[PDB]
Amino acid sequence: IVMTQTPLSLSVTPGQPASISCKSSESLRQSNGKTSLYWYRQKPGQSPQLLVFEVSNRFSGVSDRFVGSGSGTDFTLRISRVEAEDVGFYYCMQSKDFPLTFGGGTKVDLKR
Amino acid sequence: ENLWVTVYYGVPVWKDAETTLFCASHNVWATHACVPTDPNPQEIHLENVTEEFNMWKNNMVEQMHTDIISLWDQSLKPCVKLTPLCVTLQCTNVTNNITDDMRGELKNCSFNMTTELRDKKQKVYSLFYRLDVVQINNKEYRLINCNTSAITQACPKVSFEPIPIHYCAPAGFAILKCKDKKFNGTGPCPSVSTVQCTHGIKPVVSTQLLLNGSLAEEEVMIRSENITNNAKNILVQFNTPVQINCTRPNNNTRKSIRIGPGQAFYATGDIIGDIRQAHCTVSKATWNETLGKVVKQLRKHFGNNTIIRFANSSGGDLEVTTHSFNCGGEFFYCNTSGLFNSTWISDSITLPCRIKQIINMWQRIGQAMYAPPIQGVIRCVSNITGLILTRDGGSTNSTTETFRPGGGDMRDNWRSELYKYKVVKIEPLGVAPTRAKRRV
Amino acid sequence: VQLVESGGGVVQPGKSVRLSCVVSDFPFSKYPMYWVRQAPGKGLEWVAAISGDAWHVVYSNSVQGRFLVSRDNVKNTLYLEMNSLKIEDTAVYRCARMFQESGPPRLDRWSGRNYYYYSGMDVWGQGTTVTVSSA
Amino acid sequence: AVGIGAVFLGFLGAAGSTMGAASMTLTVQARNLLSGIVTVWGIKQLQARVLAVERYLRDQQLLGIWGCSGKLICTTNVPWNSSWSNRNLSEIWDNMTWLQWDKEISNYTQIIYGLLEESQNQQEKNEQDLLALD
Amino acid sequence: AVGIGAVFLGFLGAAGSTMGAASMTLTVQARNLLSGIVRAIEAQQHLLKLTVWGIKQLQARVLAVERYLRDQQLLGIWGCSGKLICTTNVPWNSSWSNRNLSEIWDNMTWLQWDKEISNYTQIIYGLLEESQNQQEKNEQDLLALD
Amino acid sequence: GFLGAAGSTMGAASMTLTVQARNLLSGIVQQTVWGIKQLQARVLAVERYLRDQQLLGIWGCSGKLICTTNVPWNSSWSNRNLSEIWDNMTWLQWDKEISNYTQIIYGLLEESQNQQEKNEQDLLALD
Ligand SMILES: *[C@@H]1O[C@H](CO[C@@H]2O[C@@H](C)[C@@H](O)[C@@H](O)[C@@H]2O)[C@@H](O[C@@H]2O[C@H](CO)[C@@H](O[C@@H]3O[C@H](CO[C@H]4O[C@H](CO)[C@@H](O)[C@H](O)[C@@H]4O[C@@H]4O[C@H](CO)[C@@H](O)[C@H](O)[C@H]4NC(C)=O)[C@@H](O)[C@H](O[C@H]4O[C@H](CO)[C@@H](O[C@@H]5O[C@H](CO)[C@@H](O)[C@H](O)[C@H]5NC(C)=O)[C@H](O)[C@@H]4O[C@@H]4O[C@H](CO)[C@@H](O[C@@H]5O[C@H](CO)[C@H](O)[C@H](O)[C@H]5O)[C@H](O)[C@H]4NC(C)=O)[C@@H]3O)[C@H](O)[C@H]2NC(C)=O)[C@H](O)[C@H]1NC(C)=O
Ligand SMILES: *[C@@H]1O[C@H](CO[C@@H]2O[C@@H](C)[C@@H](O)[C@@H](O)[C@@H]2O)[C@@H](O[C@@H]2O[C@H](CO)[C@@H](O[C@@H]3O[C@H](CO[C@H]4O[C@H](CO[C@@H]5O[C@H](CO)[C@@H](O[C@@H]6O[C@H](CO)[C@H](O)[C@H](O)[C@H]6O)[C@H](O)[C@H]5NC(C)=O)[C@@H](O)[C@H](O)[C@@H]4O[C@@H]4O[C@H](CO)[C@@H](O[C@@H]5O[C@H](CO)[C@H](O)[C@H](O)[C@H]5O)[C@H](O)[C@H]4NC(C)=O)[C@@H](O)[C@H](O[C@H]4O[C@H](CO)[C@@H](O)[C@H](O)[C@@H]4O)[C@@H]3O)[C@H](O)[C@H]2NC(C)=O)[C@H](O)[C@H]1NC(C)=O
Ligand SMILES: *[C@@H]1O[C@H](CO)[C@@H](O[C@@H]2O[C@H](CO)[C@@H](O[C@@H]3O[C@H](CO[C@H]4O[C@H](CO)[C@@H](O)[C@H](O)[C@@H]4O)[C@@H](O)[C@H](O[C@H]4O[C@H](CO)[C@@H](O)[C@H](O)[C@@H]4O[C@H]4O[C@H](CO)[C@@H](O)[C@H](O)[C@@H]4O)[C@@H]3O)[C@H](O)[C@H]2NC(C)=O)[C@H](O)[C@H]1NC(C)=O
Ligand SMILES: *[C@@H]1O[C@H](CO)[C@@H](O[C@@H]2O[C@H](CO)[C@@H](O[C@@H]3O[C@H](CO)[C@@H](O)[C@H](O)[C@@H]3O)[C@H](O)[C@H]2NC(C)=O)[C@H](O)[C@H]1NC(C)=O
Ligand SMILES: *[C@@H]1O[C@H](CO)[C@@H](O[C@@H]2O[C@H](CO)[C@@H](O)[C@H](O)[C@H]2NC(C)=O)[C@H](O)[C@H]1NC(C)=O
Ligand SMILES: *[C@@H]1O[C@H](CO)[C@@H](O[C@@H]2O[C@H](CO)[C@@H](O)[C@H](O)[C@H]2NC(C)=O)[C@H](O)[C@H]1NC(C)=O
Ligand SMILES: *[C@@H]1O[C@H](CO)[C@@H](O[C@@H]2O[C@H](CO)[C@@H](O)[C@H](O)[C@H]2NC(C)=O)[C@H](O)[C@H]1NC(C)=O
Ligand SMILES: *[C@@H]1O[C@H](CO)[C@@H](O[C@@H]2O[C@H](CO)[C@@H](O)[C@H](O)[C@H]2NC(C)=O)[C@H](O)[C@H]1NC(C)=O
Ligand SMILES: *[C@@H]1O[C@H](CO)[C@@H](O[C@@H]2O[C@H](CO)[C@@H](O)[C@H](O)[C@H]2NC(C)=O)[C@H](O)[C@H]1NC(C)=O
Ligand SMILES: *[C@@H]1O[C@H](CO)[C@@H](O)[C@H](O)[C@H]1NC(C)=O
Ligand SMILES: *[C@@H]1O[C@H](CO)[C@@H](O)[C@H](O)[C@H]1NC(C)=O
Ligand SMILES: *[C@@H]1O[C@H](CO)[C@@H](O)[C@H](O)[C@H]1NC(C)=O
Ligand SMILES: *[C@@H]1O[C@H](CO)[C@@H](O)[C@H](O)[C@H]1NC(C)=O
Ligand SMILES: *[C@@H]1O[C@H](CO)[C@@H](O)[C@H](O)[C@H]1NC(C)=O
Ligand SMILES: *[C@@H]1O[C@H](CO)[C@@H](O)[C@H](O)[C@H]1NC(C)=O
Ligand SMILES: *[C@@H]1O[C@H](CO)[C@@H](O)[C@H](O)[C@H]1NC(C)=O
Ligand SMILES: *[C@@H]1O[C@H](CO)[C@@H](O)[C@H](O)[C@H]1NC(C)=O
Ligand SMILES: *[C@@H]1O[C@H](CO)[C@@H](O)[C@H](O)[C@H]1NC(C)=O
Ligand SMILES: *[C@@H]1O[C@H](CO)[C@@H](O)[C@H](O)[C@H]1NC(C)=O
Repeated sequence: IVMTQTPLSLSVTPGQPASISCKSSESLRQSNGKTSLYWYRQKPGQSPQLLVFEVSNRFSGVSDRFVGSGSGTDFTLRISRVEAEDVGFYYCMQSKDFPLTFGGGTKVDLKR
Repeated sequence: ENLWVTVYYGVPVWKDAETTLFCASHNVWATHACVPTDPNPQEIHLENVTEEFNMWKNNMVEQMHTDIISLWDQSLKPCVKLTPLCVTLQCTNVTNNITDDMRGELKNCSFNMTTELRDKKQKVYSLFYRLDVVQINNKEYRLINCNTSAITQACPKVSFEPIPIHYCAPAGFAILKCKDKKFNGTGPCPSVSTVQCTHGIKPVVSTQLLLNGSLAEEEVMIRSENITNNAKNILVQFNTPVQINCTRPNNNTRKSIRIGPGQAFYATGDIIGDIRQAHCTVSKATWNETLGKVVKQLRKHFGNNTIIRFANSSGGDLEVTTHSFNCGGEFFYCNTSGLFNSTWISDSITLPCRIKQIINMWQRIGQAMYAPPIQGVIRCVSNITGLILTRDGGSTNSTTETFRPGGGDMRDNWRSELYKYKVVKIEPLGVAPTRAKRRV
Repeated sequence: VQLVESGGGVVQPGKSVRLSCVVSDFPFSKYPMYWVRQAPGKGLEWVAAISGDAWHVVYSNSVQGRFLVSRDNVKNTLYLEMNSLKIEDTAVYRCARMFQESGPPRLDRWSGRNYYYYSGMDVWGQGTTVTVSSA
Repeated sequence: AVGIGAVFLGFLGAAGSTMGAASMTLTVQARNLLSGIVTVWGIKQLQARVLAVERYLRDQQLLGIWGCSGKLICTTNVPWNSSWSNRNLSEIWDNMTWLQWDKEISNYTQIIYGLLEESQNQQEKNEQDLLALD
Repeated sequence: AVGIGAVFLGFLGAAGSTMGAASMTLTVQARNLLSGIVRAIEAQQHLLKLTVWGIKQLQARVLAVERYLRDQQLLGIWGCSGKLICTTNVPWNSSWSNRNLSEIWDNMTWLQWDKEISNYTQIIYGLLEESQNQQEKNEQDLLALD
Repeated sequence: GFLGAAGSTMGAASMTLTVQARNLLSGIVQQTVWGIKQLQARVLAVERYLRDQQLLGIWGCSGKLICTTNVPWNSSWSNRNLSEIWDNMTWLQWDKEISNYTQIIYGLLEESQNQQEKNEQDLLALD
């Protein structure tokens, strides 16, 4: 099962809302009653850190700018109040079936 | 020979019966709420089992036919009866920026009709197809079903996009499945496995081809009842699917007019720009390779050096002539004389299509449905899996086999998916002799 | 929580090693563990995953016929082995943990078949890298 | 995100095995007789559930009238009549499946039922009250 | 060309007979509480979905099942389940009759006996329930000293 | 009493369950739109009672209400000591401490029922 990021990358500016999609290739409505889409971000030279699980459910100990969205057709993200700490790579990840697959890459920076 | 008898329990014994099905998993195909479940029914494979099957005997096809007719009847109840439409139509032709091949289809007609007030009338005009209106005796023509059964409307909140359906079995019963990938419709199967529910089944309606269907495991196979008979339809099942575009290039509008207390009607507005012709487009060489594989399998049962040819449709009714399908929630009838033109010895293709509004049924003259004109532009991509063939006779020294289209009833279409399954009643009880004896 | 990824190095093709991964600060008998992979200048890649009670194991599409992974519940210590290496198998090898606590297995009363349940991750450690080289 | 860990027998897996060996999987069927739930559609749901109830009660009644109720397999005191088959005790238990034996004896069912009912009534219950008094 | 042959006891074959002899056709008599039509009913079992008439047939079948459950459950309350007959430990009250057994077991039938004893009913049910309770579990708890 | 032993310890309410058993030996004794619901209610009641009687009748425990069997209790399901269970725990807490391993316990009872009790009985019948 494959999965694509949409779009590739973007340079952003403060005082602006954000939205980053990740197009599915199937619909992953679990028999438990939800869909297995997780996000987690890394920073350069560092380890990844978990963004959002349960499609739309912010991880524990995370600022309120991070929530989730979308259903089994396709998915998005939701970030307000763009800050320089929110740069790096953002990956979407399948956790339904073996083998797993990953989002490609989202380069995020400021604007010059 | 002092022998007595035991009475066992739960021995694995089969019988056969007919029973009632069981569903599993705003639209009126299934429900919003059929049965919620653990939707992974695990296949269980057997050992040392050979079981006779049969085809064209399936109770399940008849249950599916009755269930789909019942749900389709369940849909059309609460909607609006269209009785004030059988009136006289003063008409005129369409002119503005038209392709000359589309001359004759559309007509601008007007009439009188009452509003929700029972005391006045109005002036209502719309646009109709040529294939839906008929002359009475300027162009005073009447509506095609006003000689016969009444006319109804469909409620606009209901789409027609099909959803897969899993059949399951009630307890005390079981379903079997043939694992042999080379099973012509009748005869025995040497590899049997059981499931508690079946795979997804899309109830898709078409006349001549098959759309969105299943593939075959290996190759192209050929199914029919009595191939020595010429009065049997023949089932075709491909190995590799073929893409097809079909779309409506025109760009549509729709009004909305009150006719009665709590009753309103959906009339057609106008069109921006040109007046074009809907059509379909396929590949070419894959069609040639497909028919090559077809005649390769065909020479395995007829005369190999007998000439293999294709004819056109032999005429008859408009229904089995064209190719019905339901892309975009609308019904298209395609002039398909081009695809069946070839002889055989031992990239783009254009096919124009037509649309109707008043749509009979499976085979009933007791109803009439009037779908509303869908605003906008409609595109549709689908696969192609199967075909339906007939054959003449007159065995005059084994020459010139020519085939034609066919596909009358939908039971063949629902044997196309259900060519494997069989229902078994379970007998738990049973006895056998022994050497033991009950003791006081 | 404590989770290290030891075991860097450099080898020629055709070798056999042993890898370690030290855990702390969770009841180790309950959780599943994964093995992810990050090529240099690239994205991520999944490799392998061991069950919670250390009885079920799955691999990626590549190394089915190469690898071996095993769990020590007593020492709370993961052991990985990678055999018959290739130079193009150079990447970042990390030892990370599933978020969600799994539970006991389920036994259906329909032909038994004990089933397991997995989900994605929350915590990544620092990492390590063995570059399979030639000279 | 699942795995498979098969331990026990299949539902009707032993059907292609021999009778004296396939006699040891009799539990699974009676384990799986009254489950599956574990407008028109609910109508036929209730229809199916009622049919299952009726067949299970029918077979438990046939168990209960005989003196082989509650428990599994048992004995009796009806000696075998050789007018039905005449095998020599190895060809059945080691060389025959169940569908074969069912097609061999599917004409003599009701007589065997009636004679078991006869010996269950007679000399078992009036005889009991004979033994219940000096 | 249908010819008939040998015979058996049959349904209701002893309703006008001596009770001491008619006591042995209980099997065939008691089989047909859930049947009597033991024949292609299944088609009308299937297609009667959109009417009240199959609903009433459903009423009838469920009611018959419940009547069988009421009888078997009430026997199951007593310690005589899974049997045809059982003796017990309630002494008979000779207020109810003083006929000798030689008239009942030889020159009396079942419907006669029904019309005789038809008022002593619930007293007998209560006494049987009492002896199936008193010392059937209490002294059995005292018989559970191992 | 009708569910009278609620707020008690399992070892505390370990003697007077027979009065509960006789009092739970009732329910059908002492007898349009709504009738559809009534029918469905009767169906549910019949199905639950038959479920319980089937699961009793498969095992060797279908006579008395307490019984013994031939399964050694595996220490993988729980690990608590005996007096710790019988004097410091209710029923609901024990329920939530066991309600994942239940099906395996059922299957082990089933196999212990089939094996070494009926075919073994069949070999014991031959003299
Ligand atoms: C049985 O079984 C079951 C299951 O099963 C079922 O059933 C059956 C019948 C069958 O059917 C099957 O199939 C089914 O499924 C089981 O269950 C289980 O349980 C468990 C418990 O144990 C669980 O787990 C958990 O999880 C969680 C999550 O999840 C949750 O949540 C969510 C949301 O909310 C949801 O959704 C879910 O669902 C859940 O919930 C829940 O669920 C349940 C189920 O049903 C229910 O019941 C309930 O109710 C619910 N609830 C709610 C509320 O909702 C997770 O998260 C967790 O984890 C956590 O926690 C733990 C505990 O605490 C921890 O650990 C800890 O740690 C620490 C550190 O330091 C230490 O100190 C301590 O000691 C420890 N403890 C212990 C005990 O160990 C962990 O770790 C965690 O924690 C966390 O961590 C993190 C990391 O990261 C952190 O974070 C952080 O933070 C910071 C600040 O904040 C910063 O920010 C950073 O950055 C970050 O990172 C945090 O903090 C922490 N926390 C705190 C608080 O702190 C748990 O684990 C599961 O889930 C279940 N399952 C399922 C499936 O679900 C059972 O068990 C069995 N058995 C019996 C007997 O019963
Ligand atoms: C109580 O209880 C308990 C519990 O139980 C549990 O739980 C419950 C709840 C339920 O669930 C149940 O079910 C469970 O079970 C119990 O316990 C139990 O027990 C039993 C007995 O008793 C057991 O059984 C057993 O099993 C086993 C298994 O095994 C496995 O493995 C093997 C191998 O091994 C390996 O080796 C290697 C080499 O050495 C290693 O490595 C190493 O390691 C070290 C340390 O660790 C280090 O680290 C280094 O570095 C490295 O290198 C490893 O580790 C190991 N592993 C282990 C685990 O051990 C083999 O051989 C086998 O075969 C097995 O295998 C497996 O298998 C599976 C199945 O098949 C598989 O899976 C798969 O998967 C895929 C994917 O998906 C697919 O699916 C397929 O299909 C499948 O198949 C996997 O993969 C595999 N793996 C591997 C790794 O391989 C066995 O073995 C055993 O047996 C033995 O013994 C016998 C005797 O006779 C012999 O014969 C044989 O031969 C052998 O030897 C047994 O059977 C179980 O397990 C348990 N459990 C657990 C969990 O554990 C108890 O018991 C109770 N109690 C009483 C009293 O009973
Ligand atoms: C064989 O199998 C294939 C595979 O499924 C199947 O193809 C699918 O056919 C359906 C039917 O046409 C297609 O579904 C339609 O798609 C269009 C296109 O929109 C999509 O793409 C655009 C791209 O810009 C996206 O922006 C958009 O979000 C969609 O993803 C839709 O317009 C259709 O939606 C209308 O119909 C629905 C059903 O009623 C409505 O709920 C929906 O709201 C839309 O109706 C609305 O129309 C007006 C405009 O808004 C409005 O005024 C109305 O009030 C009404 O609300 C529909 O989703 C699907 O894309 C096809 N998939 C592929 C892969 O081709 C074949 O049809 C099938 N074979 C046969 C014979 O059926
Ligand atoms: C569309 O359907 C028609 C219906 O048969 C297919 O046949 C074509 O019909 C036209 C008539 O509109 C033929 O043109 C002329 O017909 C008269 C009388 O039929 C006759 O003198 C000649 O045949 C003349 O050409 C046309 O020839 C005929 N073509 C064929 C191949 O039969 C038509 O083929 C269908 N088109 C498509 C693209 O499916
Ligand atoms: C619609 O209603 C009009 C109104 O009466 C009718 O047409 C009339 O027909 C009579 C008889 O020929 C003429 O004298 C009137 O001049 C017509 N009036 C109009 C406005 O056309 C008739 O019932 C309907 N006419 C049409 C065209 O549908
Ligand atoms: C009702 O009227 C329609 C016409 O509006 C009839 O259709 C006839 O169809 C045949 C073909 O079978 C044509 O040859 C005739 O020319 C048509 N009639 C006319 C007047 O054009 C239809 O048969 C009629 N049905 C009934 C039951 O009366
Ligand atoms: C032809 O199609 C276009 C788009 O497919 C329609 O354009 C819309 O026009 C309305 C009003 O004219 C606007 O409110 C929409 O925003 C337009 N949509 C887009 C995507 O541009 C146009 O109306 C269609 N024409 C007809 C006759 O149906
Ligand atoms: C199928 O193709 C044939 C042959 O192309 C068409 O036959 C026409 O039949 C009419 C009346 O018999 C003749 O006047 C025409 O000359 C024939 N056509 C040609 C090209 O000779 C037939 O109409 C086609 N049918 C369909 C439904 O397309
Ligand atoms: C048989 O039944 C009768 C009636 O139920 C019992 O007669 C009662 O006896 C008690 C004392 O034994 C008196 O107090 C009652 O007044 C009597 N009833 C009537 C209506 O007068 C009789 O005791 C019972 N015999 C046995 C042995 O149980
Ligand atoms: C499939 O067709 C062949 C040829 O007509 C014939 O044997 C029979 O109809 C089917 N095959 C079998 C093995 O029954
Ligand atoms: C059907 O098959 C039989 C046997 O091959 C053949 O004799 C007969 O002609 C066939 N056709 C019919 C009945 O139309
Ligand atoms: C159908 O049309 C769409 C849009 O032009 C195109 O992407 C697709 O490839 C077409 N398919 C075929 C078979 O021409
Ligand atoms: C037809 O010819 C092919 C090869 O030319 C041969 O294999 C096949 O058996 C022949 N079939 C018939 C029916 O003549
Ligand atoms: C039909 O076939 C004939 C000869 O086989 C050819 O002349 C004609 O062009 C063909 N028509 C189409 C639409 O392919
Ligand atoms: C059964 O007995 C007969 C004679 O009693 C003998 O001829 C035959 O071989 C025996 N068969 C077996 C299978 O023991
Ligand atoms: C009454 O029935 C018994 C047996 O059922 C029979 O012996 C007797 O002759 C019958 N009475 C008459 C008057 O026939
Ligand atoms: C019962 O028999 C005895 C012994 O002849 C006799 O004294 C008594 O009167 C009889 N009683 C009845 C009710 O027949
Ligand atoms: C019943 O029969 C016996 C013996 O023939 C006789 O003594 C007795 O009086 C009869 N009963 C009646 C009420 O006549
Ligand atoms: C037995 O229970 C006591 C407390 O009741 C506990 O201290 C002890 O560890 C337990 N021993 C075992 C072997 O479970």
